[PDB]
Amino acid sequence: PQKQIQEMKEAFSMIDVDRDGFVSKEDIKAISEQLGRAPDDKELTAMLKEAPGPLNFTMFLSIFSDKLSGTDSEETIRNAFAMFDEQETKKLNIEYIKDLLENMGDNFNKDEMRMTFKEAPVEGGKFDYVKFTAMIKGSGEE
Amino acid sequence: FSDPDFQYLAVDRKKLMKAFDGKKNCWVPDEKEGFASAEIQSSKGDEITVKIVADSSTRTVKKDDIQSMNPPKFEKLEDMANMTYLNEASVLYNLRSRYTSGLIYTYSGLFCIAVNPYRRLPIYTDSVIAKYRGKRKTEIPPHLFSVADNAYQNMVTDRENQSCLITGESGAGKTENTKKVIMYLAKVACAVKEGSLEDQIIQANPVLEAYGNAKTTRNNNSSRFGKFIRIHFGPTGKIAGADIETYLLEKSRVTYQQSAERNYHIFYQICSNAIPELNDVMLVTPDSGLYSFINQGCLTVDNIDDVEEFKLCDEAFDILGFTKEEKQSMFKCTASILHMGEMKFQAESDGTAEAEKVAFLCGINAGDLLKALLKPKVTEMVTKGQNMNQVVNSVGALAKSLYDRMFNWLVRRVNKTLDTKAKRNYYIGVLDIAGFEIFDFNSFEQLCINYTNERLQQFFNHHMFILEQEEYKKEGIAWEFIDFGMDLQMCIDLIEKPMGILSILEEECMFPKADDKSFQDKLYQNHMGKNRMFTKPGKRPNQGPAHFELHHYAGNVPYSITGWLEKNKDPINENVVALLGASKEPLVAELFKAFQTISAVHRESLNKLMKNLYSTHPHFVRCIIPNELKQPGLVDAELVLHQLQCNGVLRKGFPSRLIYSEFKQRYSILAPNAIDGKTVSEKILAGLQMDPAEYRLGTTKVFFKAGVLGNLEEMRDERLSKIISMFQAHIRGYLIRKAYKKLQDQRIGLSVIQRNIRKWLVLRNWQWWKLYSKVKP
Amino acid sequence: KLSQDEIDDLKDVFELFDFWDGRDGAVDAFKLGDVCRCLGINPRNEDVFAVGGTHKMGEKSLPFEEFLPAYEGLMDCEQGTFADYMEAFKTFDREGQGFISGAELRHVLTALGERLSDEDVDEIIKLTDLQEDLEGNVKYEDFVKKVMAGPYP
Ligand SMILES: Nc1ncnc2c1ncn2[C@@H]1O[C@H](COP(=O)(O)OP(=O)(O)O)[C@@H](O)[C@H]1O
Ligand SMILES: *[C@H](C[C@H](O)Nc1ccc(N2C(=O)C[C@@H](*)C2=O)cc1)C(=O)O
Ligand SMILES: [Ca+2]
Ligand SMILES: [Mg+2]
Ligand SMILES: [Mg+2]
Repeated sequence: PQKQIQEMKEAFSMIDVDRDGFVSKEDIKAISEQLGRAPDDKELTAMLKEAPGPLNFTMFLSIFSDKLSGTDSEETIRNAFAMFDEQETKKLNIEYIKDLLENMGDNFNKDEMRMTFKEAPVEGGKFDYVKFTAMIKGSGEE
Repeated sequence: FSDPDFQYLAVDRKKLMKAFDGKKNCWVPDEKEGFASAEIQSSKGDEITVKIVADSSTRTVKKDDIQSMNPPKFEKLEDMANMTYLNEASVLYNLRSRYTSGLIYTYSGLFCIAVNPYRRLPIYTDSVIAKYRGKRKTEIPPHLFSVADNAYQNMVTDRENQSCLITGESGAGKTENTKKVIMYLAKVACAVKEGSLEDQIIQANPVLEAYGNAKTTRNNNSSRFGKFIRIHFGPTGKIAGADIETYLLEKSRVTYQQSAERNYHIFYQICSNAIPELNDVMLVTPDSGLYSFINQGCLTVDNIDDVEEFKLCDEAFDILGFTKEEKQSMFKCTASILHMGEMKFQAESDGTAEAEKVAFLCGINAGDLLKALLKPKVTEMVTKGQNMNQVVNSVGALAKSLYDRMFNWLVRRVNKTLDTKAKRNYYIGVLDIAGFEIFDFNSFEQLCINYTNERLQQFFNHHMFILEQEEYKKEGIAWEFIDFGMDLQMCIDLIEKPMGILSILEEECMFPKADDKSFQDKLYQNHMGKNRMFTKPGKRPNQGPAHFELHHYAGNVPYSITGWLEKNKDPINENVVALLGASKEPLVAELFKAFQTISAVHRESLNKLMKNLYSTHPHFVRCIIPNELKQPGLVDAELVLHQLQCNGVLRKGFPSRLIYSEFKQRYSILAPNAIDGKTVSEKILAGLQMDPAEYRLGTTKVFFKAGVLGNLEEMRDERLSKIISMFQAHIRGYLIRKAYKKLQDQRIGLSVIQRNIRKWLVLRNWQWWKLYSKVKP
Repeated sequence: KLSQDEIDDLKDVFELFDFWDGRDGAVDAFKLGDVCRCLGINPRNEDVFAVGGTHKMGEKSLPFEEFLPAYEGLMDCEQGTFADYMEAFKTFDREGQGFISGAELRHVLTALGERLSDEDVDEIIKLTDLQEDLEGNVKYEDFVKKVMAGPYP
């Protein structure tokens, strides 16, 4: 990931309000308390303990990278779906994947199944995994 | 063959007989024509779909009910034993084919079928006879004639006795071709008022037939009795003499007729007025429909002239040696019955005006008679009283007995006129007797006719098991696990041996109780529950009441013992007997001269008959009735088939066979490791672990013993269906394998898409990520 | 008896059919047999149910250790040999030339023995690429070779 870093940095700053070159405990409870519903205390505290030393930018992209280390690509994914599109229609009639995901593979649990379709792109019964993937991993917006 | 009148008489193939493939050509069942020729169109298991060749229509038919058709190579054959297929459908064919062309004979193998013409045919003429004389059954077309020759031929050169038993249904042809066989055998072996022995033998039919034959719906000239004429030949193969032997006259008809039937022909002709110069000799008034005893049913059989058949009758007497005396006597006694019938009478004598005619005819007195018929006698010796019935049926019995006692005189008398003592060496005795009849209601009348046949059905079977042994050795097998026949003696013993119902109804008639449970029980307590054949009645169509039930060869029959004692002895007023016994008439007196129940008399009549037949080399002629309507050249689909199933169509508990070829083409799927006609089959069994006694491997076919075959069929069907399953699991397992790599890849697919999403969620739930996004501008 | 690897081929496979209804360490009894075909067998339905098969998906679940024995079971059972099949089909070939009409074949497979959904038949007829002629008959010999031939020749 080269030019995603252009953003992290962007975020780092707009985040590092006091801009104490480091993201502080008060650095979050701020920028957050600025936009949406800010986290609690231990909430914050657990966010920092997630990083070895003070929060310089490096230590920042570091905690993020690990968090994206084992994701397959938009191909290994968008095609992992299409294996079930037999017809090459760019869609899995909903109920099919709904059942594929839940009562097969390693069975998807209830709430696990609920959040995954909360906003998933569904139409005339069909399901555009093509989009749902370009959403799950990557492309189109920001 | 060249040809004078072999024409519409024998084969006829240059002026008639001039596309076949046994794979689509076959016979299917037809409710109308019995069977029908058709072509096979499609297959679907037990649903072979075909087009009816004829009307070119379409229907489905079980692969089984279909029957192989014979190639046109065997049309109108003359020895259906040769046809490729001697099955039930094809036999109906080859006979109807011939029948419509007027050949009326056929040798399905060692038999001589004969569909009835119901039309006069020109094939018994002297010319035709001589064209048949001395000839081997093969150099000449089928025809009753040569059936008789081969007998004489064998009689002469094989020095033995020959018997031609003609058996069919009623109105088929029996009491017809029986005559031709005498008349022929006499055209060929001649020897040289009273006429010629030849003439007599022959002429002795219109008489016996005159008294013993009558109209039956089934047949105008039904023979109410059995007959067995022998014909002996001198040391030069010439007719040395003949002797008749009638069995079981139908006494009961003399006084009763079901509607649509007549009394014994004579009666009707006696009132024909053929010989007017006799009306007054018998006191008869030329009117049939006037005497209660003969006019109950129909009074005339279409195409049977009485006046003539009367004159011809009389003539016959002249030739048998009868005198004017004897002759006229016959008539008189016969005439009398008409009147015995008119004697009118609770009440006693109503007039005596007619009872007198009877008084005069039998040459005794009006008084004595008319008297004894109401106040007769008997260790104590008394006088008894008889009422309105104790007298009418007493008359009924009088007549019947007379007519009976008379008939026997007629035979006996005839056997005298041909008793010439020329030296006798072998004989050719034709036998014309009825057959196993099983009416809705059956009595002692029927138990007889049938019992008689039971013994005859053992003669045929004895003789058939004989050729059996002759098929068992040519295609060389000794296969003696004989064990059989018992079931036929079973009913036979239960019917004639000492302890059987046949000596009971005979000693239980000596015992002076003579009441119907005194017998309808004696049996029970002696055979009820103590037999396989004897059993309590069953439970069907429109049958009357029946007491014990017999297991006859043809099958189980219900019998009613009601009034058997009487039907068995002769319940005439012993009073009148002696009144008659002492008479001024040479006949009546003779007729009542100085054991014998109807059956210890049959016991011998029959024990005798057999002993004769079993001294002969038999010849069978199977007469078949074509239709009810009686028009010539027509075929009642079913009717025929029916008959063809009860004689010789080819059985009773013998081992079945199959050309080694067809055994392969049918039961190979049973023992599957093979790839030579006969060795293929030769293997299967061995591997099929076949018990070696269940079969023998003669050279043309394989002989199996019971359902060993059926066990195969059963095994086959079980197997055929397992393979089918096997081939299906193969289709089944093939698929599961085709769809196995998509099965594996997808598992990779549904792993990429769970894990990922099951991460992409965790990430949307990561405090940091949340933040990051809120900040995402 | 089986070889380790044979048990390995069962080990491999089993761990797929378990997966499909849920990795839970067991396999739906219904699929127990359907799983043996993935090992080059063709145990008739009567056989599979004879060892523990099931007719409806979701009645009994079977773990490996249990499975294996059930398999050795479905092995000793009879497999069809070309001849058998031929000598069976032959019992439907009247002309003798050896052609079994189309519809009949469909019949046999979908009417006799343990039957087939029209599908499979319609499928197995595509896969093996069976072809009826102008009159409408297929040589059973050719078809029988393919079914035994396997999907991957
Ligand atoms: N060969 C034949 N030629 C002409 N008519 C025949 C022939 N055979 C039978 N019939 C006809 O059928 C009737 C019944 O025949 P018959 O021989 O008396 O039968 P059965 O003795 O078998 O009870 C005859 O009266 C006759 O009309
Ligand atoms: C014809 C009856 C009929 O056609 N059916 C049978 C006749 C005879 C037999 N027998 C035997 O006679 C010997 C063994 C046996 O089974 C079976 C059926 C008729 O009405 O005369
Ligand atoms: Ca599972
Ligand atoms: Mg700061
Ligand atoms: Mg007759």
